[PDB]
Amino acid sequence: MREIVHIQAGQCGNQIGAKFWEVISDEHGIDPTGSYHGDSDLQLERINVYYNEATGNKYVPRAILVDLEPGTMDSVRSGPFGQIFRPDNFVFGQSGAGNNWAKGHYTEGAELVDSVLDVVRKESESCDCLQGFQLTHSLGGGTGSGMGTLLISKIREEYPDRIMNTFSVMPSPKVSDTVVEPYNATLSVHQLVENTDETYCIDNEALYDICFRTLKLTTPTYGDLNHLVSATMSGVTTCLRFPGQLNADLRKLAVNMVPFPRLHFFMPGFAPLTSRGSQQYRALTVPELTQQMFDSKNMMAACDPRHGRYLTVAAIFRGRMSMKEVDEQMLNVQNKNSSYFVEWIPNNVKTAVCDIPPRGLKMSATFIGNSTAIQELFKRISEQFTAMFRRKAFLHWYTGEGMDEMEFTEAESNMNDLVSEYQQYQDA
Amino acid sequence: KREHEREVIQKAIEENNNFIKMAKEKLAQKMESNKENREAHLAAMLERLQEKDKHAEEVRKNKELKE
Ligand SMILES: Nc1nc2c(ncn2[C@@H]2O[C@H](COP(=O)(O)OP(=O)(O)O)[C@@H](O)[C@H]2O)c(=O)[nH]1
Ligand SMILES: [Mg+2]
Repeated sequence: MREIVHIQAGQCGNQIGAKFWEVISDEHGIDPTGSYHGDSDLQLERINVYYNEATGNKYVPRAILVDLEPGTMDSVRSGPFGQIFRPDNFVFGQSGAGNNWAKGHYTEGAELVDSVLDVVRKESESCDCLQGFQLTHSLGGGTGSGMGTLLISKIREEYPDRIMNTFSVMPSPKVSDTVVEPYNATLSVHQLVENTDETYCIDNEALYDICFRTLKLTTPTYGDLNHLVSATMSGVTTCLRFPGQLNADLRKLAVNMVPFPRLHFFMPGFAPLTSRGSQQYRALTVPELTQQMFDSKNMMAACDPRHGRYLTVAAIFRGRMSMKEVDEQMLNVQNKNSSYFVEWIPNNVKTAVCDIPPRGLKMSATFIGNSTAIQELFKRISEQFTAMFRRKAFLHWYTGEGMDEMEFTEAESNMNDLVSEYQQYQDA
Repeated sequence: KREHEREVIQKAIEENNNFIKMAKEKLAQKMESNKENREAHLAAMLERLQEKDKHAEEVRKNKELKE
């Protein structure tokens, strides 16, 4: 277990995907042409997790870029790190998916999926020992959502003993493209519950509110939202990418974070919260990091941690700091809040440290929580689904592609089951 | 699941084809029924005028058969 294969689908998927590669390439010393120009050995020791080595001697992301429309991917190609991607790994159709999960999953996506799997296969064949896959996508559109979940199901069929991991962007009325987002998200959640091992719930509601309430940006763009996403994504993958005292992979993450196979939707958090441009000079103390990383206002999923309990938590501290003081503060916050951590999983809070801080910071903390409070996210989507679905509003966009209302009823029931399955462990 | 996926796309094709088919036939029945109706309207008009030519033959007969 060395190689991860990365897939990015649709507009959101490709935009957050491109930003992730910009950030991690910078962290690993890699420049737009693929050349290493860094000064630490820690940068290269585990670089094979994400990068292929061409005889070059160039580093090529193990990344496949997928869309049903060309626009966003042309934008990736002419973007900052655009030239670094293997040009054969751009797989795109022409028609788009019209924010329609049925188009992505059943009609338009079906037409393109085999050629994506061909590219997946070529990368997988070149792997010493493939860990599994990470997908970036949103759940509210058509391609990332319908076609992304189609890909996952086809990847699982061909590689049933590999790990599937997603970064899944949840829609919010606060940052909304179409009214059909809750339909697309519910259909997609149904898929994620069955076919991923671990999913980071990146909630556009939370990203918006952080940008507005905390970063004091009166009118957040997608760019501002994505600044938070890429910082979080860098953070959560630190222990996959860098050598440390705990050497992690996608399977060990899943084993230790997921006590029941359906409850695999993580609430990520980050501290210190910053924006692009105006950044703080004031350094953070270990007690301040720890306090901030656990604050509701630092979570990337709009749920109140106090309305539930943590099943498991992984925490990663980056920068030169006292590991002794880290351990003390982490233990302090558990011992002073222990009603919020289930008592039937001993040692359910795990901390790891990496010396390399992210760009522009002296120290940072990244949070990965499996909390029963995530049920709030799913309940919110469920309410929005039902508000339309009770009158069958907007359904003709889906029945026109050959779907039946039964399939909506089934995906709704499965998502409601998930919610009450969370409620079950919040009491005991 | 692959079976279901096949059935969805096939349902989509079928409903689309049915729509095209129903549209083609409804239009053919309307254009035929219309052509017939218009023809019958004109045929009736011509028959009325034919009776006027027949009645005028009777009038010119009636004048001569006064002698
Ligand atoms: N955070 C974030 N959300 C996005 C971005 N682009 C689109 N979205 C969200 O993604 C959803 C629409 O899906 P999108 O990826 O545009 O459609 P697709 O290309 O058919 O997959 C909506 O919920 C949008 O708010 C982005 O760059 N960042
Ligand atoms: Mg879009």
